[PDB]
Amino acid sequence: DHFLSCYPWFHGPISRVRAAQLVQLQGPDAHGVFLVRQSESRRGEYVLTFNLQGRAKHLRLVLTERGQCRVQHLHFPSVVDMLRHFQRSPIPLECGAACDVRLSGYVVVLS
Amino acid sequence: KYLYLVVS
Repeated sequence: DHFLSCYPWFHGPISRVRAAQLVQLQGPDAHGVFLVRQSESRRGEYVLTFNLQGRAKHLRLVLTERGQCRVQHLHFPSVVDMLRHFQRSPIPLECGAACDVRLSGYVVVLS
Repeated sequence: KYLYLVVS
C-alpha cells in the first residue's frame, strides 16, 4: 500500500463511507470520478470507489506480490493499467450499453 | 455491497 502512495488518486485507509462521500460530492455531473483505497472489511485488498450517476460504487481489486491487479475475470499488470483500461472501455456490468460508465477524473488525496 | 462484473 505504501508503493501506491505516489499516485494522487490513492487515498489509502480511508473508510468506505468517507470514500463514497468523496466521489458523490459533486453529484451526477461527477459520473466516472474515482479514487483507490485499501479495503477496510477485507484487509490486504483494495477498492476502486467511483461515481455512477451520482451514486457511489465499490469494485474490489486484488494485488499480487508482483503488483499485478486482478479484478474478477480481468487481469492487469498494474492498477494504473486497470485505471487506463476503464478510462477507455466501460466497466462491464449486466446493463451493458445501457449503463456505460468509464472512469473520468479522480479525487485528489487530501494531503 | 461490492460490485460484480459480468462477462458477455
